[PDB]
Order: sequence, then structure tokens, then C-alpha cells
Amino acid sequence: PPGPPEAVTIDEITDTTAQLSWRPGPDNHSPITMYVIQARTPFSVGWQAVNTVPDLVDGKTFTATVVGLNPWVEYEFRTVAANVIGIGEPSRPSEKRRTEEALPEVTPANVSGGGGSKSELVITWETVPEELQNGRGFGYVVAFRPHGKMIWMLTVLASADASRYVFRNESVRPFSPFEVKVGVFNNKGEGPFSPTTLVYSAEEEPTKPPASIFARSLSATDIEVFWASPIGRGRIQGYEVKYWRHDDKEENAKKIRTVGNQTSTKITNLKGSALYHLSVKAYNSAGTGPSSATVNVTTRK
Repeated sequence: PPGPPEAVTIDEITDTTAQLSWRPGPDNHSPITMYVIQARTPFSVGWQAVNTVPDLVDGKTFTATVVGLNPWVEYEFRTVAANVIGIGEPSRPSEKRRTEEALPEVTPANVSGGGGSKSELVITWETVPEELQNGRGFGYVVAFRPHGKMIWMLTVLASADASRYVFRNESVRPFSPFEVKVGVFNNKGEGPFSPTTLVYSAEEEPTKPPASIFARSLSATDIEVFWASPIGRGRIQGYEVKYWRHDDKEENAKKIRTVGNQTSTKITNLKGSALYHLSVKAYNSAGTGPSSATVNVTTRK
């Protein structure tokens, strides 16, 4: 296998391209027939191969152009020569050198949203990776409009780390569809927008209480509670069961929550031969509804 090539230098650097040069290393009694070039950045995971011109570098070429680099990233480079035997030892790395800035080009992935409290529209996205921001002053532009309308409303978020925006206004009807895209910008200029997606605003909280509530004591620490769903009313994600010992204030109560359609539950780790008060509430992404009547049950022993 071949020895390490030497003297890797960065002769030119633009926003996405660099011109590199190097000098041959010992070939170890076998003809050197190829050079490959690797790059390392703070964000790459160690050394990676790069695209070059010529797309394949022979053993006679000691300089080459590297393409498809990220704007505004710090780069080191090294070269490796190859024999017929195998791949050689990597060179020592070149000096570090930062590419120039450019317009941003990558929009955030997984633009979505939903939920929230009354009068809200909740919009979420994944922050654009740092090696893809292409320059200082990187931020987002959240564009949203009611489905069926023409005017886009625009919010700027100066912070590259922003992953979430909440719009609240009386104009927002409950569970209404908005068209949503998220764009990017940096000091060099404005970049593209994500593909439009549909996001629904916050839904209405439950409006009716659970009915037909009662409980049964099983052991001295376990009771069972049953209710019926309300009739009419809102969407219901589960129930909040609220319980407290006869000797505590109601505001000291513990709460457990329920997910799905179960219209019953089981409370544990209670004190025996003691009275307990309970009440149930429906909830959804927007909050909780009215409370059932309070029911009274005593533990077994």
C-alpha cells in the first residue's frame, strides 16, 4: 500500500468550491494510480469523501477542484493515494479555511403543527441543520393563511434555533385549516419556502361533563371508578379523574389521566378505612371540560 501524500494546501476557496494541491508520498514499490480527497467539518462525522473535478483523480494529477461544499463552513482536507494493493495512509490535513457565505437553500423538514389552547394556531418544524444555514443571521419566515384565502400572513423569527410558532387571535375559529409554509433567510438574503402543508388550529375544549359516575372499593388501597361519556360536545382524548381524602383540602387532590375510550379507571396506593371523594372531567388537546358530580367512596380496611 502507498505512503501518505504530503503538503495538502487550499489554493482557492469560494462559497461551494475549493482548489486543492498536494505532493506525492512514497509509493512503496507499487505504482500509485489514484488519489481520493476527504473533507472534515465540525458537522461532518469525521472524514468524508468529496466530489471532485476531475470526478476521478489519477496518479499523475496533484491538484484538483472540490465541489458541492457548504457555504460558511470550516473545512479541513486530506488526500490518500491508492496502489493496486490497497488504499494508503491519509495525508496530514490542510489548514482550516472557511467557505464564503451564500443565500440559504434548505427549508425546514416536517413542517406541521396542531393543538393549542383557545384561539391559537400552533405551527412546528425541525430547525435547519447548522451546516445548511449558509451564513450568519439565519432565521425563519412563517407564512400562514386560512385555507381558501389569498393573503399570506408573515412572521419572522430571528432565531435559528426556533422550532415553533404560535399565532393567537380572535380571528381564529376553532379547528380551522390554515395553509402553512416555513421559509429561511440569512444576511446574504431570503431563501425558499417549504412545501405548503395543512395545519388545523386549536380545537374547542370539552363543553359537557361526564355522567352516570360511581365508584367501588376493591381493597384497602384500590378502588374502581366508572362514568359515561357526555352526550351531544367536543372531541375527547381521555378523562381526568380527581380524587382527595376526606381530610385533605380539595385543592390537594391528586389527578390521574386516561388515554383513549376507557370510561373507567383504577386508583391505587390509597389509605385503608378512609373516605375519598372523586370527580371526573373530559379533556382534549385544548383543555378540560366541566366536572362530573362528586362521588364518595370508602376503602375496605
